Amino acid sequence: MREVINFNTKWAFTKEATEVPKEMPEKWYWVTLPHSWNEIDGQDGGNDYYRGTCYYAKQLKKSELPEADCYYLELRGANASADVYVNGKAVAHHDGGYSTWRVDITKELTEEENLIVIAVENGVNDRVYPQNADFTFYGGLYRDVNIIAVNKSHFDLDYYGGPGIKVTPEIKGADASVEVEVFLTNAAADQKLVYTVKDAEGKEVAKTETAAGETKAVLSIPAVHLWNGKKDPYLYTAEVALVGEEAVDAVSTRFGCRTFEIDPERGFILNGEEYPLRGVSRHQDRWGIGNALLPEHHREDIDLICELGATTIRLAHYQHDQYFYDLCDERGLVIWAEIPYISSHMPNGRENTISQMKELVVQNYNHPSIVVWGLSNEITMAGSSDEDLLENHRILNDMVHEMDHTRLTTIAVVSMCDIHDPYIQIPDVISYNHYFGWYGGDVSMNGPWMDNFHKEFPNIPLGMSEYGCEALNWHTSDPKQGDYTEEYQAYYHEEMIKQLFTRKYIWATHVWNMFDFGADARNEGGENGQNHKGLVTFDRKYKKDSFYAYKAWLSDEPFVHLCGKRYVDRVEDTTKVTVYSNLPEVELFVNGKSAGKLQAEDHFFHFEVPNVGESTLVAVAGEYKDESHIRKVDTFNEEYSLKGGFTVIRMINLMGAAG
Amino acid sequence: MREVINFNTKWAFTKEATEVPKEMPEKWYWVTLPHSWNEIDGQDGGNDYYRGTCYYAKQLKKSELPEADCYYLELRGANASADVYVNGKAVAHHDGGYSTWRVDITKELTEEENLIVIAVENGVNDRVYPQNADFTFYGGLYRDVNIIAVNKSHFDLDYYGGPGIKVTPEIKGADASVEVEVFLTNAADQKLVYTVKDAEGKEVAKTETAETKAVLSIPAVHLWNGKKDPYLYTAEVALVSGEEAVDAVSTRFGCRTFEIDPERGFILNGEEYPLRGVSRHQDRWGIGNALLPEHHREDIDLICELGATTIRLAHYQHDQYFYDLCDERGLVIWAEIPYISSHMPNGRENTISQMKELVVQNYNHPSIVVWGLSNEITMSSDEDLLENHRILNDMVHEMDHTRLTTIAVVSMCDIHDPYIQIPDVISYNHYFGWYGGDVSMNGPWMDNFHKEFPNIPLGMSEYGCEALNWHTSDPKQGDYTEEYQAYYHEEMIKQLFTRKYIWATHVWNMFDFGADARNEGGENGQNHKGLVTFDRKYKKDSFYAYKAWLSDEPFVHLCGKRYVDRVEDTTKVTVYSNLPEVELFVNGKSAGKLQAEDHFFHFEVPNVGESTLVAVAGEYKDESHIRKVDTFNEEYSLK
Ligand SMILES: O=C(O)[C@H]1O[C@@H](N2CCN(C3=Nc4ccccc4Sc4ccccc43)CC2)[C@H](O)[C@@H](O)[C@@H]1O
Ligand SMILES: Cc1cc2nc3c(=O)[nH]c(=O)nc-3n(C[C@H](O)[C@H](O)[C@H](O)COP(=O)(O)O)c2cc1C
Ligand SMILES: Cc1cc2nc3c(=O)[nH]c(=O)nc-3n(C[C@H](O)[C@H](O)[C@H](O)COP(=O)(O)O)c2cc1C
Ligand SMILES: O=C(O)[C@H]1O[C@@H](O)[C@H](O)[C@@H](O)[C@@H]1O
Repeated sequence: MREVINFNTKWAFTKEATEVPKEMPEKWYWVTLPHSWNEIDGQDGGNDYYRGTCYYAKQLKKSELPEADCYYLELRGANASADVYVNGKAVAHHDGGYSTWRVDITKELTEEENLIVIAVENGVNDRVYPQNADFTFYGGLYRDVNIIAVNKSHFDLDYYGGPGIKVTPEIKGADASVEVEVFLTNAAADQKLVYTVKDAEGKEVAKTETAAGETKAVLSIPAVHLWNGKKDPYLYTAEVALVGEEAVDAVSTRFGCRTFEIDPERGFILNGEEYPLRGVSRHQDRWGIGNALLPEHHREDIDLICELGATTIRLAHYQHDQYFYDLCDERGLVIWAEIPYISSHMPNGRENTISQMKELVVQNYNHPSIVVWGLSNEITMAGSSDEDLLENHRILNDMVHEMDHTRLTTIAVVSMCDIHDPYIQIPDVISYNHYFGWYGGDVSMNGPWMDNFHKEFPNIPLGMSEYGCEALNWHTSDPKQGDYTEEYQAYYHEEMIKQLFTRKYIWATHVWNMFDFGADARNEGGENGQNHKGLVTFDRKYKKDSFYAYKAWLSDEPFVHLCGKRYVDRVEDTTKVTVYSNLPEVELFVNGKSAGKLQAEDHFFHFEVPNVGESTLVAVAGEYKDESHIRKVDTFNEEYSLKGGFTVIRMINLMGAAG
Repeated sequence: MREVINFNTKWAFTKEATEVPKEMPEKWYWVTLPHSWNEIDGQDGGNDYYRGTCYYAKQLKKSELPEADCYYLELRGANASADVYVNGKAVAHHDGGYSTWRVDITKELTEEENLIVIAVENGVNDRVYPQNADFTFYGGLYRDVNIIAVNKSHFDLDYYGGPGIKVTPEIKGADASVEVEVFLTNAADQKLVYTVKDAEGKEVAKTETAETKAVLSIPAVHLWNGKKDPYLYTAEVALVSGEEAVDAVSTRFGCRTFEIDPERGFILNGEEYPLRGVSRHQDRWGIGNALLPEHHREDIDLICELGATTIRLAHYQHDQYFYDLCDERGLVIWAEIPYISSHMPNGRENTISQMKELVVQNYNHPSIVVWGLSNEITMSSDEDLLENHRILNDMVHEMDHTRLTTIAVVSMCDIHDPYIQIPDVISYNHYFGWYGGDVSMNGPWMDNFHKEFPNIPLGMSEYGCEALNWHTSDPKQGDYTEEYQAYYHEEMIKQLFTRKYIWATHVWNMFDFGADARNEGGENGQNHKGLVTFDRKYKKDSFYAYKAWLSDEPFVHLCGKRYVDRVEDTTKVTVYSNLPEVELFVNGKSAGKLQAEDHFFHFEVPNVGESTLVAVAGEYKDESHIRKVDTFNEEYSLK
């Protein structure tokens, strides 16, 4: 007899208030959640996006409410910190705007029209992470806000926004012994607890029944369909109801049965067999709506990834939407979750890291797609690992292991960090963020580098948590580093794939980023307030040529992509044309005539054709084909040009990305 | 070298200010135009949507500006009254938020950091229409705001938001003598090079004066013949100084003739062309009236699919883009002003301004043929109301001789009212079949009027029925069910579409719209009389009743797909289709064939268990599901 009520519409908002209003405002701005006040100023550049305290005000009419014993206000996203006032009385406080938190307000609903006021703030302080990072801290209620109506004896809702249900299976041969642990609040020894494990087809495959004191119960599943990533993302269902002789409450959750390990030589191991983890990472925002994403947005993001064919996603730099974690469990994607413990180590940040990390594990413990909790991201950029930074990581690592005996801890190390740093020895596995080819250096430096680490620390699994190159609608026939051309980004990734995908000991690679994201301090390229290191544009409307270099290596969709379709005007008399394909052979036709056939085991077909007038190029591979257009010109079209040993200007735009 | 610059991004907004800010606000709410502050409170009901004065703030960087001689700030839609400040100084005011207006601000860009403040107001007063109507008065800058850079010597930018170019084609049998009038400002020893092109851009005429008139002839006229052929010539004129040009206005136009016969109905280019269509408001669910081009495209696409020949763009001037879309798709359009419901004696001044704006700005659209003056203004007549309407009629007739004037009468209005005799044609708003009476009443009523006033072309400007997610087997006026809305519209077509003397019909409404004062049907703040839902996501069954009569697109639709649980042992199945014969299959077995001239195929079927129905009209099919139950599923009823 549990009920969740949406509470997203009719929310008065303002950034001008300097106090909680005693009466419901009348001349405030009307917003419906998800919402953020940085959806515009947090994507245009300048590092100017307003950061302060803003207020949401809405009225919870006691009448338009189902009759229950306890009423909880559920918030799933309040970046960064929030206070919840009811009838002008402070009722709750939370820090870190990426985790679910709730509050009991039954005793505070005295009047008929109770005024709920929520003050949100995304300002600066030494207490709450993130404070120094390369992504806009969109402020506001950018996720759902609910009201939960349950009985006085309900599954705990007051523990770090947890689900009140813990499911940890154990695979013994071809069977599984699933331990389901539920948590209660104000229970009675009388009422029973009925555990139920249902099939993916809603078929009851087992069941138990204990007492209010027996919050643990080991069910058994014979002939378990194991969760096997994309091969077979099977999912079971666990339901536990608190029964007098009728259900007074009931939590539920899906889970998956699988075993994994991260061999330092064989890479990722999924359910016994080798399962190379090669994928991307994504930020939780979209152009125009900040992070006020809708379920469709989560669905479109993960759909482009499944098309590209990634086997893993790095959901940095914080906790992501529950619906997206559920989508990964559905599609069988192996997932990396972490916390905003990024960049500089704030000694006063301890209290927050434990809380957020606690929230990340309690809330996402049942997702079979998660396998690693990240403790930090480039946390040594400020200085080096003094005692505090080291003790801070030890606490989180020990804490994570204490609550989860099924997953491994990891960290993402900044490029400059020496491999002998003390804190690289705390987590179970580690990964590096290397931009050889886009920051100082050459793309060829990545392969040897990863090798050098593997030599000094062969039993510490090494991975690539980050690597990428910027690319906009600039083009050139002479690709270089710093021209921001789509062409160069294709090369950079071409060689990156050849080096990383052929090294089995790199447990996971994660392109940075799948999509361009918002970072209001970035003044790079022609478009400011944006990081253009993605394979797909911020509006998710254009797939860059690099998108298809990865599809050729990870996708079963037979295809043929002619690169550089936006580079029509070309001055050279013999121009280079690149075709991507997961097919053995490709033939390119310039103006109907055949320019020759090409084989490329690396899937990177590099042709050369004559640049004569307006030509219509066509690339065939079996029954699959693609077409592009070129045109000979006298001089280079300036519409294509955007005009560590970086140039002065480039380095300034990069230095500005701090503040 | 005229340059138009978009200026809709980064706009500081607030509803709390009571004075023009001296500096750029730092804590206001960011918005990008199109925008309106009544996007939520104006579609939720309770008539509570905030109406007052709100402020927009945005800086104009002098450096970041293609610089010539003059800079005009152009507003394409500020509902309703607005004031424009530049650096704290007042520069222009406007009343009526549905027409374009501009203001030269060149002399006011003294600093490099020019602060623009536009105060928009949608309050209550006795001077500006609309004030009483069944649609929300969305406030704010819900249309584009541009910066026009022109030479000192430019085409008129200061005459009621007009284009400075007037195209009046005259058809001399099989040739055309298209008059082209241009209007200048701070001009001069300067020439005018007129040019007329066709659809492919091939010059069909040219001349050169020094002399703002010019009659150009295009032989072998390709007439704008509605949907059959909406041909469109484009006219260009450039102000020449020696060998270069300093400004150039253009406009697409169409050559055509038409007549509204009190007997033969509407006549286009010589032969009858029955105008049977709908009307559309300029709002969508969730965004108020801050419409994007895509939203205009999607609106016209949905009506084209329906196959209507005319739309009543009520109750005000619409966006220039939607008018342009009508010109391309060959639709005949009825435009009008927000002179609706109640006659404000002090509102006459606004009706003249708004009416002047509607004609000057939309004179070149070949899609428009009638200019509306009022809508249900008699909710009896008085000399003031009569003198106001006479004033507009004469003004409209003196400004544009090529079109006819009209009005929309409330159904209660006595036919012998003196006001019905002022305009050229008239139309009545009749809701026989929703607001009382029987739907069968419309036929006789239209007959009666045409008997007394046979010389006055009579049409139906409005008619409709409300329908939501409610369903029944016993459709009755007042259930708000999709079934009765289909029954109503079925009988209305049989009555209206068969009477040629009705010069035009306008289904009310094509889409659901925002009417914050409404509180009925189960979804408040809306009128659900549309054929398509407010979000334009669901075409109601009644949508397909019209598609059967107006669209040549072969199709077959099964009515009642969302009324699955039924109690009867024998159920009625309705199928619309513009095809001659339709066979209905219940769980594979054929229940018979049916032919229907009126495109309304009414079958009878046994309701036994979970039955799957299939409608076949040759190669086109439609699918539906039903199942027999014991009691009426009360989730269908507006209990
Ligand atoms: O750079 C990215 O685009 C992404 O990759 C990672 N960065 C994080 C920050 N740092 C940056 N590098 C360099 C490189 C060379 C010289 C100086 C710097 S200083 C700097 C200043 C502002 C912004 C970024 C940097 C390392 C790589 C982050 O993990 C991820 O958050 C970010 O989005
Ligand atoms: C995945 C997981 C979920 C848990 N959920 C709850 C819960 O919802 N309610 C609860 O009272 N305890 C829950 N616990 C138990 C706590 O981890 C622990 O027993 C204790 O409540 C925490 O103490 P502390 O956080 O104050 O140090 C959960 C434990 C785990 C591992
Ligand atoms: C459709 C149309 C557009 C017109 N546009 C202009 C114009 O842009 N500039 C102008 O000076 N006159 C224009 N005129 C002419 C005026 O209507 C008319 O000749 C006279 O200037 C009216 O002056 P008034 O504003 O004092 O009534 C236009 C006329 C019509 C019919
Ligand atoms: O009454 C109705 O439903 C409609 O009919 C007309 O009288 C009104 O002009 C229109 O605004 C209403 O929406």
